[PDB]
Amino acid sequence: GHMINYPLASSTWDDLEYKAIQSVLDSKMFTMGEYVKQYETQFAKTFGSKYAVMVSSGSTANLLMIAALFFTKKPRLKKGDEIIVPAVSWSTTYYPLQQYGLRVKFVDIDINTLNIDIESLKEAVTDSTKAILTVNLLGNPNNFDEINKIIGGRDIILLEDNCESMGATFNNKCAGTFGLMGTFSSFYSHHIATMEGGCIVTDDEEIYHILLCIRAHGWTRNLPKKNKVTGVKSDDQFEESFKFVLPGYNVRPLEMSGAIGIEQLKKLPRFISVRRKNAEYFLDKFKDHPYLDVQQETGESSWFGFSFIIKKDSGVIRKQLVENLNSAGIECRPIVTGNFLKNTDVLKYFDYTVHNNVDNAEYLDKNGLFVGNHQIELFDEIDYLREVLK
Amino acid sequence: GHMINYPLASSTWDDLEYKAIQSVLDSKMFTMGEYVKQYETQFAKTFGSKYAVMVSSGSTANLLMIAALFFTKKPRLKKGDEIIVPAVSWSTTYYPLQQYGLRVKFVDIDINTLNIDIESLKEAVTDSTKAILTVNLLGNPNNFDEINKIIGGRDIILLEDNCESMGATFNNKCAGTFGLMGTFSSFYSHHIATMEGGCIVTDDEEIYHILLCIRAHGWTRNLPKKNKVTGVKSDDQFEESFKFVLPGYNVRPLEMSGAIGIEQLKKLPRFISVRRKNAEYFLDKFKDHPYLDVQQETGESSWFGFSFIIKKDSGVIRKQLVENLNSAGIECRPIVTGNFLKNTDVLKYFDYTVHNNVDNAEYLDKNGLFVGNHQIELFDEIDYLREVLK
Ligand SMILES: Cc1ncc(COP(=O)(O)O)c(CNC(CCC(=O)O)C(=O)O)c1O
Ligand SMILES: Cc1ncc(COP(=O)(O)O)c(CNC(CCC(=O)O)C(=O)O)c1O
Ligand SMILES: [Mg+2]
Repeated sequence: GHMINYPLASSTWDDLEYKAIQSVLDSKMFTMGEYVKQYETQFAKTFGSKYAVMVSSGSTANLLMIAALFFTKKPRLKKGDEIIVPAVSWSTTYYPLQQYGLRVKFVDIDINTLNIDIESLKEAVTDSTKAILTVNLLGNPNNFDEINKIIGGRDIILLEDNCESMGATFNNKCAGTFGLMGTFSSFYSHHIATMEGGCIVTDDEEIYHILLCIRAHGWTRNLPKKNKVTGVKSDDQFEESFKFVLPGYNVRPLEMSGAIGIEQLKKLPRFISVRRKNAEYFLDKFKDHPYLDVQQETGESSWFGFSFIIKKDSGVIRKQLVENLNSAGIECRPIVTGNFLKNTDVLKYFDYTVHNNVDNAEYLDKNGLFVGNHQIELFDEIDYLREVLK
Repeated sequence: GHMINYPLASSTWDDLEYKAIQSVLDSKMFTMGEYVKQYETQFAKTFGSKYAVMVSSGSTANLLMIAALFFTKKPRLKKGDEIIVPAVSWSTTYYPLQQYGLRVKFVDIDINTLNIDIESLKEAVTDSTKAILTVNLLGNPNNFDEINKIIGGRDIILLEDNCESMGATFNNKCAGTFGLMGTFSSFYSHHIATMEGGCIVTDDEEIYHILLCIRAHGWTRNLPKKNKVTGVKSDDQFEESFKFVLPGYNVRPLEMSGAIGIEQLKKLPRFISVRRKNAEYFLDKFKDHPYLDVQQETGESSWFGFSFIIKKDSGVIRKQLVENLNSAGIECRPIVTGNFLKNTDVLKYFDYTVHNNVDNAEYLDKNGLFVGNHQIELFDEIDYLREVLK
């Protein structure tokens, strides 16, 4: 089976977005400008954060997020610092840690939530832990309350990779706003899509400043006269426009993406709505499934897609399932990357350690799968899927 | 709101580019794909390189260019390794060196060509030198023949930042193809423009493959069955498609840029021809300027723009010239960034050293200025310029 009728991805666009590109074309201004800024403003508003910075991708968002910590007047991070992460996530969640010389401490996930295992996190955290980098998997937010209990008020930075859970909420607060900084992705087929695109949110003005700076050449052009980076900008452009203060990058997003994001954000409430209705329907259909477990929701998940974990001693073979789905026209993939720890070749480059074991991650790596969720009603696709997975 | 008699920049697009953008819309495939691939083939073919890798910007081309060196089966670079660079260039030429923990050795420029001072280089090179990162300034190529004499068999890697000199040639050879790798930029107002964009060229297959991997998640999806990173790609999709082997990034370009890029390459030759003809005229007008020195051409420059250095013992103050230019409706700027070494703040982060001195760079910093060159005839503009600069 190779004929796909129930795909993982689909378009979130309509006329409005095409018109938006048009507006850009007419403007003949393609470099990051007005729209990006407007986009950022609404973005922060939408999620309930003070600041938001748009970047080229969710991956680059992650990059700047980590980097930023090295540049505070009083650097918040230092080479060799210990950072805790879950064993399951996207590759670019981990790379920047390596690229910045951090010591990475891996923590197993919770088999029901798919998020970091709270119990293990409990023990994993020590006096050496400088930061915790959480990942809201597949739309499901982490239990921040519990996380917070662990920190117990210490000076441990909390960070969030919210690339898969835009719109998710916990305790009424938007996922991605819990940490010092939160990242998002607007890549094709995410809660929203801007072709390629990412964002970083924060309530910290210094960090905010740093970001603006590191996003583009390490210059002061995007900074305000009075800023937390250089204090006060010289009034001499010949000089001013040509000074570099931080070792940054060029990860500016395109104006087009910004203009598109604007249209997309307006639709967000509806997208979340549909996705959630679909999930409700799904949970109901798969409630007592004989050999598959579904993701256990925390707070209000933005249900990026649907995960399945073959029940222990169910004798079910992932391979057949997959075959079966495909033959039926259902597209499927591993749960993200599966157990990240399997990537031995890339790990060679990391300075890392594993807390305890990553048993659950290993199980998932072998018995997990996932099908798409859309901002479109999938009742019928769901009935069929249930039919197939008998 | 403009009111410019002589702009630094201009658009290089016509209906063709707009047409290309339309074509992509219609295709509904916005993520890097066919167009990008077509572009790369055309690109390599155009400059005489075996391979080309399109990236999100010239800046990221640079980044990947440095990074790739650490991933060869037999790593070409390691932390602490010494790399030589000229004192004048864009900030993104430098950051990656810092980001990879290399030991930076700044070398002064030649006040005439504006490129690295060949004589100092000779002196700067030691057995500790691992690589030389050259920069082709403002369209002017370096004298590779001499540099080559300098390397004299030794195992020193030659690199090129060709972001300002697309189209330049030396000894019948295209700038960017001299070093193991070469970087290019297609940002607004370059020789070609794709909104944002970069490219890396190479004749090395292993490097080529490394680049393919790190550009996009450090995965294998863009790698051939038989490739130099993993050797042979599994046939199992649910597995092979989710494997990470190198710590890269997500610096993919948009399918759109590649589409635009395709059209731009065709126009490239004329663009170059027009700029060179402008240069020819400019030179005749300024060749014997009483107080201004012009750029000394090496090989066949692609004349990115027109540089001027106030002659020593002239009694002419830069500040006053700028004022005049400006009141005259003539846009001017510093030569690139000027003396990079003046950037004390950002230097704090570097492991660097300065060979001898950067007197030339310091001179240029206080005495140089730059005016635009375009792919449109500027006869009248040049005349006016000469009039203002009486
Ligand atoms: C946990 C996590 N972090 C970061 C990212 C990435 O953001 P971005 O894609 O804009 O770099 C993703 C999404 N991962 C992917 C991989 C697919 C792809 O980018 O081709 C996604 O955005 O779909 C992710 O799931
Ligand atoms: C030597 C050199 N390296 C790298 C770059 C950068 O390529 P890119 O800009 O696509 O990241 C430039 C151009 N420098 C500038 C600064 C102006 C700007 O980016 O707004 C250019 O793109 O013209 C450069 O001159
Ligand atoms: Mg004319």
